[PDB]
Amino acid sequence: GAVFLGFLGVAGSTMGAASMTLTVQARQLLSGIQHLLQLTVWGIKQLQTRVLAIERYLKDQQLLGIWGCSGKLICCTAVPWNSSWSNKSQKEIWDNMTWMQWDKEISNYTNTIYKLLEDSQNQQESNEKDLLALD
Amino acid sequence: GAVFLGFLGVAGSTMGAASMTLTVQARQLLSGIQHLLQLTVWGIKQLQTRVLAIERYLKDQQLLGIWGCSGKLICCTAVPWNSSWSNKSQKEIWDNMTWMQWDKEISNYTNTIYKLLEDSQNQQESNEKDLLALD
Amino acid sequence: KKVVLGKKGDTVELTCTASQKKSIQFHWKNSNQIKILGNQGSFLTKGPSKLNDRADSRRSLWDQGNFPLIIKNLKIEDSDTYICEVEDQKEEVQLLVFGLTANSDTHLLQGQSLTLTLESPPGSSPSVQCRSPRGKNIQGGKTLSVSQLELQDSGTWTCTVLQNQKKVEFKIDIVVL
Amino acid sequence: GNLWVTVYYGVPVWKEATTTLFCASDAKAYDTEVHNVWATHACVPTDPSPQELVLENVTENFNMWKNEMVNQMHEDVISLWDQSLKPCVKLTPLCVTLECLINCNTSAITQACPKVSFEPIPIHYCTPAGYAILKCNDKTFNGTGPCHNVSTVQCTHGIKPVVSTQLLLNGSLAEGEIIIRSENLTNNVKTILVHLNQSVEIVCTRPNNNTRKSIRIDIRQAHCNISKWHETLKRVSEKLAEHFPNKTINFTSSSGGDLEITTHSFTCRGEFFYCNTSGLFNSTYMPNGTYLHSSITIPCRIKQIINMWQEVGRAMYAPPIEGNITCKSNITGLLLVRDGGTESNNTETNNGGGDMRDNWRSELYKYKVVEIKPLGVAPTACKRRV
Ligand SMILES: *[C@@H]1O[C@H](CO)[C@@H](O)[C@H](O)[C@H]1NC(C)=O
Ligand SMILES: *[C@@H]1O[C@H](CO)[C@@H](O)[C@H](O)[C@H]1NC(C)=O
Ligand SMILES: *[C@@H]1O[C@H](CO)[C@@H](O)[C@H](O)[C@H]1NC(C)=O
Ligand SMILES: *[C@@H]1O[C@H](CO)[C@@H](O)[C@H](O)[C@H]1NC(C)=O
Ligand SMILES: *[C@@H]1O[C@H](CO)[C@@H](O)[C@H](O)[C@H]1NC(C)=O
Ligand SMILES: *[C@@H]1O[C@H](CO)[C@@H](O)[C@H](O)[C@H]1NC(C)=O
Ligand SMILES: *[C@@H]1O[C@H](CO)[C@@H](O)[C@H](O)[C@H]1NC(C)=O
Ligand SMILES: *[C@@H]1O[C@H](CO)[C@@H](O)[C@H](O)[C@H]1NC(C)=O
Ligand SMILES: *[C@@H]1O[C@H](CO)[C@@H](O)[C@H](O)[C@H]1NC(C)=O
Ligand SMILES: *[C@@H]1O[C@H](CO)[C@@H](O)[C@H](O)[C@H]1NC(C)=O
Ligand SMILES: *[C@@H]1O[C@H](CO)[C@@H](O)[C@H](O)[C@H]1NC(C)=O
Repeated sequence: GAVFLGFLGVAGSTMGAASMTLTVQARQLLSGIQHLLQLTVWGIKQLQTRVLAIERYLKDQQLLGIWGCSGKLICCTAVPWNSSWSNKSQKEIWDNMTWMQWDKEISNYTNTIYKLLEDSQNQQESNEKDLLALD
Repeated sequence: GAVFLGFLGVAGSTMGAASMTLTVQARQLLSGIQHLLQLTVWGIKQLQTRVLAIERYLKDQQLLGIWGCSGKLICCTAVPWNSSWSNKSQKEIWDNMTWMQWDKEISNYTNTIYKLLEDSQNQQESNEKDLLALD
Repeated sequence: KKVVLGKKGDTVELTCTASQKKSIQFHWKNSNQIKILGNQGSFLTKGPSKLNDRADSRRSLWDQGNFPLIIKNLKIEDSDTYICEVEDQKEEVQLLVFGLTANSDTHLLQGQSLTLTLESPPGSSPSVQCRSPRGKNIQGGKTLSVSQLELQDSGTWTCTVLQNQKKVEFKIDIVVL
Repeated sequence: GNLWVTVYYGVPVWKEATTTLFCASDAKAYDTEVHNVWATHACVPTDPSPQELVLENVTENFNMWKNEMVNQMHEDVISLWDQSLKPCVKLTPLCVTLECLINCNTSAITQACPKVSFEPIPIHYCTPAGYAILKCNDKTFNGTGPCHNVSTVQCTHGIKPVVSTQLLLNGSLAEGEIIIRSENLTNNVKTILVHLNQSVEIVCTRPNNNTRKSIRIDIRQAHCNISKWHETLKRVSEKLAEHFPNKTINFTSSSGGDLEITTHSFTCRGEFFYCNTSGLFNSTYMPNGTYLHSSITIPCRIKQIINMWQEVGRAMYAPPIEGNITCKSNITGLLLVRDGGTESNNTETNNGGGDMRDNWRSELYKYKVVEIKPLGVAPTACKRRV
């Protein structure tokens, strides 16, 4: 995906391609089985990138936290979809609109989904207490 | 919070303030939408800090592991509180004792809570097996 | 190419075509492409230009596919090519707005003289054909003058200036006493 | 039945942003050539693993005028040029707002101005993390059109630091063929750009040959014995006609003014070679050109008091070197706009370019920087326990 990250697919490959290259990125990195006096500064600048990679990586890989699947690579949410948002089915979905040209179709619900998602997380917290109010 | 970390609130702001600045730290970093020949050594010393930030970050951000919520930013445990520990309710709690002067009130239960928490984690493991002993 | 002209005090109109006739995304942007006026869906992005205070458009017309752009209270600096990029083409208006005045302000006498000043914007090769109540066709370039100014010259003077295929009329007011 | 939502991570979705990018630039860190000096001081030796993981059937509108990555390269270059090039006495202008006396008083600024060198570096642009530099194997676009068989990179390809007007030097070339870049045919400023799919020879020599400097109380006289070329201009005209169909094809008017927009202005010895509109600017096209017919001749000579492509205002450079210079090149294309209007009857003429933001955009129509939006939304039938 051109960088240490974006590592769950290749551009132009439509959705299903990237979605499945998830597991093969896993399975491919699972087993593991001249230098100038001022190369210093290149190494240096080389450093940041990797850190920042992990940093952002977490930074929302973290805040998949309030989204209920931090750390991992694959959510499934619990919200009712609004056909007003995309109105498409997996067939054309995964095989077409090579994502970069996919999400622009929904460039606006970008935060409405975060809305509904954290909302259902709080929904779960509410039902956990409802269920615990007796035992 | 004065550093790359401690990033879920501001000092003097009592609890509720920091607790809610959690989510806005999330929402604020979500979208993203002279140099001397021996500046080398400052960059160098600048480096460590960031690594160590992530390092400690994980290092127990990791060992929220045995605490059952590693990686994330917000736990809710499963233990029965000892009114002997603080005997306060969210109202004054979150609005007062600007934490730095909050936890000193409980400077001793520091490890009793880790005790009970990892204890309830093992409690869950025990109930998982009890429940699985039939199917 | 399709020009427009102004009068240093007027407005002007600038046109944008669209075949879907549907209010699709247009943006108005000057020569080196600052954003000036833009349809963002059903909205107008007052761009970050010299014209954050002036420009506008008839808004209703968009759902027809005709997107306009006006430059109210033109001063010689609003004189610049523009561009409209509705779907796949970038229609360019070109606005070369000026104004004009005379030297005399309130006081003149009979047999005296008066002169002219036309505040053209850079890059213009106009020609000032100027008139009088007495039929004084002052034939020349910028600085039009006459050594004879009389009581019969009273009344304003229909002055005009040709800047690349067009002109626009002008007062030169004449009052005595 | 009903519809519910899923969202998940990491699903390459790269909406727009145009933020900072870092260079990949293999300097030598030894040569006094200021190109590499900057290319190491503020730029970094190269990245050895670029992975153009080619796109499948994308449809993305690599709109070449909403790519602030190009502005970023621009400002990087303007940053480069000034510690690179040393104006002896820069007479730059200023005024502070006073409605009409805006105080435009000439601000003279003195400095020190010796020579160093000039030799481009194919630098490349490198997305930050979560960012991806879409490339484009197709180059046509009309100006704004996608590409099947390209995709992402890690750092970009070489985009060199020489600057020139309508015609470059020591620079890029064109990949497949010659294509063009513009929009509406109502008034037509909309500068047009062509990338010319072959090379050309341009070479200027002057050993000494002119020891006598002045003429009255010539060394600045440079004679560029070039080549002869013409057939690339025939390809020029045939393209032009393919977009300007029913009219002949001239140039017919190089009005003039400030030397840098008209004359071939290009950087060598840090300085440039300034002639009139006499050369190669003339031919008409109805089904034949209009010129004529090794290093033979063309007279473009050097000045010293230049204008800046960077920020308005003059500059004052040094007396030149004794002689024995040479510069070759590989023209990638050309920079043109119709000398248009409404006085015209069926002859057509193109005419010129001095805005860098395209001068280095016949090389970046591909590059569209994007973040990742690896959080994605989709429908399922997924909902929780009640
Ligand atoms: C989504 O659909 C539900 C019912 O199906 C409705 O209540 C809700 O308003 C819709 N939201 C949007 C953004 O369309
Ligand atoms: C939207 O979804 C409904 C589902 O019944 C379908 O009938 C309709 O054709 C869809 N329309 C569009 C524009 O996708
Ligand atoms: C994707 O789009 C192409 C053309 O629009 C179509 O031929 C193909 O069937 C689509 N994919 C699916 C799974 O329908
Ligand atoms: C896109 O079209 C190419 C054409 O060869 C095809 O191989 C590919 O399967 C298509 N995309 C998907 C997701 O199938
Ligand atoms: C959907 O997103 C686009 C992105 O620009 C926005 O213009 C549009 O207004 C959004 N939809 C609605 C109904 O506002
Ligand atoms: C601290 O006191 C200030 C008064 O200066 C008040 O504005 C602020 O709310 C107090 N802190 C908190 C966390 O409430
Ligand atoms: C904590 O509470 C539990 C029951 O609520 C009690 O059995 C235990 O002794 C208490 N311990 C302390 C230290 O208060
Ligand atoms: C301790 O908790 C009890 C519980 O009812 C409360 O009544 C009492 O005020 C609390 N005391 C302190 C010092 O917090
Ligand atoms: C915190 O303490 C101050 C002073 O003791 C009081 O005014 C304030 O109301 C307290 N906070 C709450 C939530 O009661
Ligand atoms: C609570 O912590 C304080 C810290 O100084 C300590 O002195 C005290 O002994 C602890 N509480 C008990 C009951 O020991
Ligand atoms: C104008 O061009 C068309 C082709 O686009 C050609 O068929 C036609 O003959 C031309 N006009 C004349 C007078 O030949």
